[PDB]
Amino acid sequence: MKLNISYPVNGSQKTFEIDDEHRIRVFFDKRIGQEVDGEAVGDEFKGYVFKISGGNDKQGFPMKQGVLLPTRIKLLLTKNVSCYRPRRDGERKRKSVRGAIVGPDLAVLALVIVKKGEQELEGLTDTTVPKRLGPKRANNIRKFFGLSKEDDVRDFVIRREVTKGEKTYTK
Amino acid sequence: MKVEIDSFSGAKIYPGRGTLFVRGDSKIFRFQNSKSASLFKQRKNPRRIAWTVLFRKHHKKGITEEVAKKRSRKTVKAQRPITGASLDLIKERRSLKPEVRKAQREEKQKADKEKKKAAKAARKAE
RNA sequence: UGAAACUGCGAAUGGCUCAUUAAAUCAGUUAUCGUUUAUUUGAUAGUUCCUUUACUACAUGGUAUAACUGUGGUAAUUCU
RNA sequence: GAUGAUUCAUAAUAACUUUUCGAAUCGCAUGGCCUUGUGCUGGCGAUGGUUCAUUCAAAUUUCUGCCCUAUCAACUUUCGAUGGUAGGAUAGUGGCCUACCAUGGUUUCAACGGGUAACGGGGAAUAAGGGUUCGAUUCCGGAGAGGGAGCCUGAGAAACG
RNA sequence: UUAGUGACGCGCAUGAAUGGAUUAACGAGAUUCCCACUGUCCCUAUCUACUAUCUAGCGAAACCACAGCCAAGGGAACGGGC
RNA sequence: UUGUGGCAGUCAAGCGUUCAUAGCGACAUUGCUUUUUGAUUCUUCGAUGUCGGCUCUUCCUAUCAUACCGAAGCAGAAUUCG
RNA sequence: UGAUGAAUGUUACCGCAAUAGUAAUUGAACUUAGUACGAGAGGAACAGUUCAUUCGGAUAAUUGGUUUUUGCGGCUGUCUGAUCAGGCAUUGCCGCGAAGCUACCAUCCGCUGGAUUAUGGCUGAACGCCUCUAAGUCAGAAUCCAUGCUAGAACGCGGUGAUU
RNA sequence: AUGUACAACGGGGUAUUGUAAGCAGUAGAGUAGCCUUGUUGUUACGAUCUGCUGAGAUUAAGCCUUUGUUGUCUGAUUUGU
Repeated sequence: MKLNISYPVNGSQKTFEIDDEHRIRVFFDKRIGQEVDGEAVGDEFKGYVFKISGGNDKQGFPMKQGVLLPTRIKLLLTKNVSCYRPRRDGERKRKSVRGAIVGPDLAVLALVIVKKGEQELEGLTDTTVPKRLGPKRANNIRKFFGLSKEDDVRDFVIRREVTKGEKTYTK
Repeated sequence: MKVEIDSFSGAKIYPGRGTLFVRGDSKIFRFQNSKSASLFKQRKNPRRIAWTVLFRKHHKKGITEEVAKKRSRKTVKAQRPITGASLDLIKERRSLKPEVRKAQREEKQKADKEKKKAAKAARKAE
């Protein structure tokens, strides 16, 4: 199948195409949120332990947490719940979704690294990505730097420099 | 070959063993024995039948396979380079917490400038 | 200045048709001392520190989350 | 104090409440007092909030009135029909619903039932006068979104772009 | 559908107390059809009891010219005998 | 016994666009059969259980089909005679 | 129809095979082929493959039926003082129900070789030619006879063992 | 006719049915009674429910198996080339 994996410490993420039914039978008969060792599926992932966060079956239907039932169903979905974006206030809709349990019916798994092995990955571990923004709240900054109730957040601001042309500015 | 699960009792159904009933909702049921089939046709409920997998489940019998999920207690432990931060300079700014006297001197210079600006505004009004 | 997205409002107005419906609608005429009412308009909270003598930030408290970055699923949907 | 009239308005005591509301909001102006501190005060607005009233309404509702049919004369009441008591529900009255009880209610002044090629009115046509026929349709009020039932959101829908 | 039912009617040979026609109800009457039901059937299988069976005891009858393998022949034209 | 019934032949006037005989076959005629009905009265009237159906076996062939073949007015297909 | 059995020196085992009987059956579909043939319309066949019909012989792994397994449980009435456990209800009733029996209601299987008929032919006379025929001869049918299948002559037999 | 002998029992396996009795329970429609008046108050009744309990019973009479226990294993008749 395919594995969309994420190393959240770096903040990076990468896809991996996979074969070997008898390596992915480890993932078979599992739920979302459980943990799984990595060398069981690939020696490249030796010492790695992964958590599952989601998946998308063939025909496009996602999964949902602790629903049950490795097959598909239809469910009524509303606000403050995944898999449904309401286009009208109070709206609800009966959508098809796939269960939480893992099986061969998936084209994709969504994996996240909770602990690193010993060999490092070129796409996740070596590289790192930035936090594309910084705080905007005063106390958020004050605890970001752990300063005080007095330490001039206006001095501890972060500014981004853009180069529209020859002229640049720190925003 | 596949192996199957009695729709009533929950039992592995090996080939050439049991039956298969197709109901006019196009729904398929599988039986390992005329016992469970007769009960299905008598339209009983396995949750009330005491020897079926579903009953043992609903009554939590020998079901210690699953135990519990634990709770996570671990900080982020990654000062991410926010990309307007210059993570080295970000650690420098995080370590430069003391020396608020510079902020105080800047505030005093700003106070002097604000007084001068108020005076200039009053003079221009005059 | 200003796309996108969050938020607030609106989307129940209007427009179309006359199928139902014969004390039902409806007309004119009463009543709410029997009731709800966004919006408007005009008025309108000194009293909330909880053993309320250190229990507290009151120059002012905290957490997410979109948009966005990037990885993808799907044949396809104002899907995710 | 008011009303034609109240257990009205309003106020007061005792407690209750999973505890509501009583501004951690925004723009423009930036001014006065000084024991000159980022000291204390300070304007014109936008937004938001409890309650009352008002306005926009809404829901129920009194009285009088509707075409043709007796080759429809008895209808309603089992399982709500008329009423009473109490309670639930309602935003609120009320058989609106439930429990208990009584046996009532409508009718030749046409009930009930059936039919309508019937949405009702304001009004249109034609007329000496009286009248007859029509009115889906430019305004008002209703109902409906292919047929039925249901429901979230909201002040407001049994919503249908 | 040679059945049944309704109709037609120059009716071998209908017909009026030799009673005619009709008829609610009734009927161990006769008849047809439909619904349900079924081992009547497709198409048969299995179980039970008492029998049959074997044994102990008891113990008959009908019938009997003599008796008891067939084919054909001829023969009173279909014999166990020739 | 075989009129009657059934079955098969001989001949060949004609039908068959022509052409007696592919397939048919008039007038006439030779036969077979006992699954028709008759005729007869031999056997049985001191009793041979009477129609049909159900069931079951076997036989005959004058073969409906199936196997092989021949002929055609048999191009194929289908059909017909043997 | 099936089943015993005297006497053959005894007893036992393995066998032979005279005679008798005999069984397999029919069709469709794909392909051959929209080919051959035919103007066209239409429309084959042999071989091959997968299946099936009628019949037969078995079998009971599976499914189904049967239930005195009176096996487990349940139910009504009555009786044992109640309980527990049971009796009776001409198998009390109900559901499940193994084992056994069993079903084209289930599953499996159902042989090939020769000699021929009709008919078509070879050579070839009779008849100097011609002819399947007269002599000889070839191939040939769901035919017959064997192979195979079932009994095993109880007056049909063999080999072999131990024989007081 | 003294042994991988045979049987009767027992045990185990396999099957069938469907969770035994008994005990306990702050389970239980509700209803009476109590007084220490209750601040679950407790006692009694009460279909049934839950746990011990896929438990218990039956299981070869034509099922499998046995390192167990207890037994049994010389009666009669006839036969000759």
